[PDB]
Amino acid sequence: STENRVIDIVVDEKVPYGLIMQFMDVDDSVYPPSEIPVNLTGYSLRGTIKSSLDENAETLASFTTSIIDAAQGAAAISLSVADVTNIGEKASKERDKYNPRQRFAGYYDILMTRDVIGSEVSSFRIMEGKVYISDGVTQ
Amino acid sequence: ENRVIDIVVDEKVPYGLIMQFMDVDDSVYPPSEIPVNLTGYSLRGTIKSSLDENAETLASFTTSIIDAAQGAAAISLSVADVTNIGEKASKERDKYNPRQRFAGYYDILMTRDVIGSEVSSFRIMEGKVYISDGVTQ
Amino acid sequence: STENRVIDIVVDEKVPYGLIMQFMDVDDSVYPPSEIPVNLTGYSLRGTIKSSLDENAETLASFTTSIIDAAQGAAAISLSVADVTNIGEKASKERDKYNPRQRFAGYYDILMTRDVIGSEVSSFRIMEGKVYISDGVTQ
Amino acid sequence: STENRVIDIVVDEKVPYGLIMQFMDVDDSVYPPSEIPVNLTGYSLRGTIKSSLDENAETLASFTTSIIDAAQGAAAISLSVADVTNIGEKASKERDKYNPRQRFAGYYDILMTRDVIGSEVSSFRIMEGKVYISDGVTQ
Amino acid sequence: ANFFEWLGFDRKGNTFLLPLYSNNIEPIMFNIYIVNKDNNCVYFENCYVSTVDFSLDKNIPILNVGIESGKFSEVSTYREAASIIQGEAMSYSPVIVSTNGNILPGLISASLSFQQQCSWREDKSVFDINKIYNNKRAYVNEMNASATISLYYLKRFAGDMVYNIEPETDVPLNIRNNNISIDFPLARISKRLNFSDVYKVEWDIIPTASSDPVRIDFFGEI
Amino acid sequence: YYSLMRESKVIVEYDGRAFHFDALSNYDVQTSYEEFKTLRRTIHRRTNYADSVINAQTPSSISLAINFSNTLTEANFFEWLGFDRKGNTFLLPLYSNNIEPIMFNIYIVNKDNNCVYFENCYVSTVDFSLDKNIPILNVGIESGKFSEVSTYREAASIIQGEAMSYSPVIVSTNGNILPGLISASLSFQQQCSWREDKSVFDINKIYNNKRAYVNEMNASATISLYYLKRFAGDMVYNIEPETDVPLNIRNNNISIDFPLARISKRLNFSDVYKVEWDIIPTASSDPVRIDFFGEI
Amino acid sequence: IVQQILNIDDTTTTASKYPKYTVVLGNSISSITAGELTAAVEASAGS
Amino acid sequence: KIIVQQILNIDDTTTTASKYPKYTVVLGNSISSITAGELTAAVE
Amino acid sequence: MRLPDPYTNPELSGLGFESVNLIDNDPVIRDELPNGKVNEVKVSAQYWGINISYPELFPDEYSVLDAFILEYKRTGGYIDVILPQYEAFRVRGNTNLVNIPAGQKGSNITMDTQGVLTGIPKPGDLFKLSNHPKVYKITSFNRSGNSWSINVYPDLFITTTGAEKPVFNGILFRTKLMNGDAFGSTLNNNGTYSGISLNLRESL
Amino acid sequence: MRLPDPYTNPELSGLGFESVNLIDNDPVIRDELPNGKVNEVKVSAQYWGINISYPELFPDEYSVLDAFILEYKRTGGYIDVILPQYEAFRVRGNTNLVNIPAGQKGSNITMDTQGVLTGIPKPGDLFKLSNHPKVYKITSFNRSGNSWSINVYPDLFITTTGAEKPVFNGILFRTKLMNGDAFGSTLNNNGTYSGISLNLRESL
Repeated sequence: STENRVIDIVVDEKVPYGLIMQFMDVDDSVYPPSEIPVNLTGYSLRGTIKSSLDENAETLASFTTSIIDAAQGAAAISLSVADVTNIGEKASKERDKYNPRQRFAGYYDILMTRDVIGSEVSSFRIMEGKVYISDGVTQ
Repeated sequence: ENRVIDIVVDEKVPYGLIMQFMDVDDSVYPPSEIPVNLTGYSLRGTIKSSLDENAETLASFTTSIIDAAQGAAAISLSVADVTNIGEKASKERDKYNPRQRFAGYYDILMTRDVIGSEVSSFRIMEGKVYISDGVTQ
Repeated sequence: STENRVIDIVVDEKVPYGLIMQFMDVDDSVYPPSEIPVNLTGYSLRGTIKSSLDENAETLASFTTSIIDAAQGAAAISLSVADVTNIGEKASKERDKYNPRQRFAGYYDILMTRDVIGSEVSSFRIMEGKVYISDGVTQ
Repeated sequence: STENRVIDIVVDEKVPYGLIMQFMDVDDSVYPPSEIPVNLTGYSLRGTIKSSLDENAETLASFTTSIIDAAQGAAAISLSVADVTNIGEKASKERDKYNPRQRFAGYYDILMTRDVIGSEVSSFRIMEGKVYISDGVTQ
Repeated sequence: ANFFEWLGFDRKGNTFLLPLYSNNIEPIMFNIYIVNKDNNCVYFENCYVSTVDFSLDKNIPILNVGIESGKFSEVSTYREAASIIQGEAMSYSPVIVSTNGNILPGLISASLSFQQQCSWREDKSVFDINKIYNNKRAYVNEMNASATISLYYLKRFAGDMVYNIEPETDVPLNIRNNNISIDFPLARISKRLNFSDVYKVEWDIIPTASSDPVRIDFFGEI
Repeated sequence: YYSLMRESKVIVEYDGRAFHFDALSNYDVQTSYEEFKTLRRTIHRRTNYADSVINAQTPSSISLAINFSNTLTEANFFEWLGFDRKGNTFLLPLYSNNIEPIMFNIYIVNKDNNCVYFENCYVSTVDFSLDKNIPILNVGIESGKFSEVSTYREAASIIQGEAMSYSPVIVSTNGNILPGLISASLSFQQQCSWREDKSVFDINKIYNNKRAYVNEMNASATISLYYLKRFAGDMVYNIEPETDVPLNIRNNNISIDFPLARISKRLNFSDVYKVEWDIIPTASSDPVRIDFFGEI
Repeated sequence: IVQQILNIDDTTTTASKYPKYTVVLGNSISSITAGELTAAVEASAGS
Repeated sequence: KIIVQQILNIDDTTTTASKYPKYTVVLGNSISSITAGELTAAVE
Repeated sequence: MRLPDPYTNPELSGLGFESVNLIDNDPVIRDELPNGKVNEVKVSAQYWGINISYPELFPDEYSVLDAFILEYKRTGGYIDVILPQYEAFRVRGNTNLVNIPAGQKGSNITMDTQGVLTGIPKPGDLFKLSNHPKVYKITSFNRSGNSWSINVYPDLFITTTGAEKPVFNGILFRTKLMNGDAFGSTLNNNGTYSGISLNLRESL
Repeated sequence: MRLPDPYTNPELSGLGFESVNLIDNDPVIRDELPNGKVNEVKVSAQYWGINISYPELFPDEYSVLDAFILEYKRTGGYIDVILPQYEAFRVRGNTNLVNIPAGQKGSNITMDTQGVLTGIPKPGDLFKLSNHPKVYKITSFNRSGNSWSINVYPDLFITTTGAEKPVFNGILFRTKLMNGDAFGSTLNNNGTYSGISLNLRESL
């Protein structure tokens, strides 16, 4: 299927954020294709948000990251409320005509590494996109 | 299902809405579901005239857990509250179907107050709210 | 048919890059094809990237190269993060509306030789095309 | 007819060039045709590339030429790197719209002769065309 | 939206869903007046919806409906209706197509159709001799939801694979205007290419057997 | 990067050589995939979501419109169609040793490596008329497989040259010229069928057609004339169908000859009375001839 | 071969809300690279 | 009468020309034939 | 053994019936008298015939069915089946609390519900007695307070012992297969089997 | 002595079976008793029948077919057949290290896999014993660590000597051509042969 690496994100103001993800290897040599939980031992995650692709563009936040269930391929990433406030302050005023509650805020990437074999490491850009803040009237 | 839910209120009549939370697991088919224990959860919300952080408030819900084991909760407004909205909503009475009338935006939070002294929040619903004008007392 | 020598590559910035290539004879004698690894003993690979097809164009990087297995017939080429970072500042500044991260970088060209001469011929152009860089916001 | 003697070769810069040719006699009076390698003994081959058909045009390079395994009707022809680079240096500047890597260089012609009078001491054209250069980046 | 409700979507406020399997046998019967001055009115007694069909093709989106009706008569009067009146037209806005929030480059059009294929049960009997006869009941044969998309042919880089011709499958697909949204949670895509003066591609869309309920939403302009 | 027909290019590859038909006037093409689909209604569950799979590429038709070119390269179309060749002369063999039609291969090329390649093809029709207009040659082709590809074989000396100048048609029999011509139209065909090869071995693979067999060849023509008579009682230009007529048709640069032919006639009482001749060779006829001549 | 990542909003630790998305990464996280060389080195040193 | 020809590679040495491609080069960014589980077991 | 179906293996969505044909077989001697009388006499058992057609099957689900059928052949057991359209509930309750007087015979049953049951069966519902495999059809029902009376076809094969319990839901027919000696399947070029169908017979 | 096919001759793809029909034949004698019992008695072997159909054929691939069939007729040997739908390698390992105890008979096999094998069979897999040409079909399987057991249809045609080994892969039916006594090919003026089909019955 389509090799989509790209997903946009919608955080919400005044509220902490968290995302969980589950890794499965799928083999289509036999039908229907077989889906298997990835043993997530020894992997690690990073990622950062900044206001533009530019090489000088300032960082707005970085993710807290943790493994959740290594035998089940579960991991999670999150942002504290203070980070969310910084996003909301820095973000655009411009609104979006499809949903006026959303405001553009920056670009993100959750670069992931494996260090499992031979004590030597490798890294790849598993997921990428834009991030928006949704406004909230409840404080 | 998204977070987005519109609301319509009735002028000069008290308003109340009920919900219950459940877990789901489709690993059993047909999909299993079980009411979520709500013990310790609590709710908040407001209705305000605009998404602008400067916008004025119009009303605040009353809300209550009604049965923790059935996982059920309820929200309401009195006629005094609704009256306050009726006084201040927009007046763009539609030329062809005039009863519907826009009032503002709302958001409802719940806080999982719980043992361990952690707390976390997540927004359950968010949308627009309309009045329908009330010809009879 | 034609050789399909023309291939273009995309490099994810701020992350190491590597490509592996295997040389095989193939005999179509039976439905599961009789493919055989070519012996790569005493061969070497060269390749470079330049900003334009010209006598004095700028040179951006030289590939790191090696043979992983002379009998599985496998050679590999790679670029470090330092090289690709040197790319990312000199590639052009245009961005597509639907694909803002992708930037043109240059032209590339892979050349193979025997280490001890056959003399009648000594080398040949394996493959060529152009290189794009994908901007990224983590380290 | 000129329709089927003609083959537009494409050389490529900084690398020597070489061809191998098999001479088959055939008669399709049986289906599939009867076919044999021509015994090439006592023949020899010539040819050159010049920048124009005009009688004053420059000799850009002479082929290296050689029969091999004449009983099997094989022969080989080639150009050195010095030739390829000189023609690279002397061909036209105007890059081809479908393939900007390549440029026009000139015309060529291969003719062969009998060096023993057999039924004839005579010569004939075997292959014709024009030559294009692919530019190239790596040394 | 009541047209979709009568067509047999299940309804959740403004949300509509196809049920993956359906408990109906008869389609939802309903009744129609055509009214004019001078009591000059006509009445169609048993009817069902057979088709709803529209496109977002760079024009004010117009919704077609196909209906059948089994009986008619002329009549002198009609039921008044005055509060349930179709209001003002919504303002124009441009279509978007997306997959997992990837926007799709170079749109030309999107066209949708939904169906409720049915057959009338033939009931005529020798008891009906010397009487005029009508159809009275029909049974649902099938439902369909399907769409077409037209695009200009584009590629990111020559060796790319993501925008090839080959048919993808299990694509999640989302189509919207400002005021209308349609979602296929998983879909199968046929492709056809046309070498017109600018190369054009048509995608034929269908849900997969395992796909979840396709969703439709409406939003009112302020 | 978009693409444009106004700068598209077509290259034909055969015999390990390549032909650049530079003087293309138009072309039209489609591509499609076949799918198997079932809805599996079931009284346990009246499923509404169909189950379906894509299996095979459809055999594309191709259509071309080409102007006649000095240097005559388009004669290779007749050569591929299966005429025998003698320099510039072409002949129908009265009976043929082929079973498979002559397979050949096609590139469609454009800027930015945006190229397409059609792998197995055969000619099904060649068709043209001399109807008081620059004679345009249509071709119908089929192809059994396609794919997109990044590159193409160069071709530069085998290029279709400049267009030949206009000239008027003549029709004749034994050197009698025929009065009052209106038009002549010709068609030649190589009717074929693909052999369906799909097997349970192909399950979960995409399938293509790979071989076809020749069903028939045809050569036929139509002529339109004004109705004329020499004197009222004449017999030579009557309606009745002649047979065993030797017939010759030419321009300045092209000649066609039927050594013996059978003529149907149809008459139309349009405002000026018109006659159509339908032409076909007789079973005993010798090889029909075609010649080409280059303008100076 | 390809590998599938499901991702979904986290509401309260270990509890999650239905709105779900899928990433389809075109190469398995298990597929190796030049690590093959150093693994062969250390296996040979074990030998 | 007929002449057939092919390019002279550096690896093929010399041999009669042929009416097909001989060699194929296959490219990838990674090896799918080896799992981390295998390679780790092998080292371990 | 229970025939697999979309209740037992809901993921095998193709495995439900595309059509069924429940046939009554009622062997009789018939004679036609010259006076125009027709005489009929009931002898031997009435038995239900069932024809089933499946839709097209993918290979996996086919292989599951094939293995089931072969396991039946190997064991020599019985094929158990439940018709879904009758399966739709009407009566519910603890049927174990119903009590049936012994010695009832002939096509009328009476019982005391004690008021435990809820709803009532319709004509054309299925009915079964817990201790015997035969299935009966309800021709009519009569309430009188909590006592029920039912007229069934065919007539009862056995006198009530007084220990029976009724069963209105989940009724399984016990059957034997008539095609088994020559069963065989065609792999269509598209990768499906077609015409897969069964002629089942009750057996007592 | 395989029937030639695309895997053996990918150049001659026309030899790919257009569609195949696999039939069980289980000759049995049966009656229906007036009390509604069914009773049946088994004698004689089960056997697999296969029907094959081919499309239009060109002369080369046809000649290859005839060159095979006439070699078979002259030699009086057997025709080996592969059956692609079952070509899955879900079980592998040192099959020839497995021990089957002697004296197993009837329809259940138990094996000591000695922990050697990896993967498991599935219902509907084919199964064969190394020293005998018969093809059986798996009805059911169980594990108890290294010990396996499988219940298999039809019943075993032999008593185990203890020298047998299982064979999970590459099973070929051994068959001969019951149609073959009136075989022959139409030749159409297209230059193509038509109307070929084969009826095969296993033979031991």
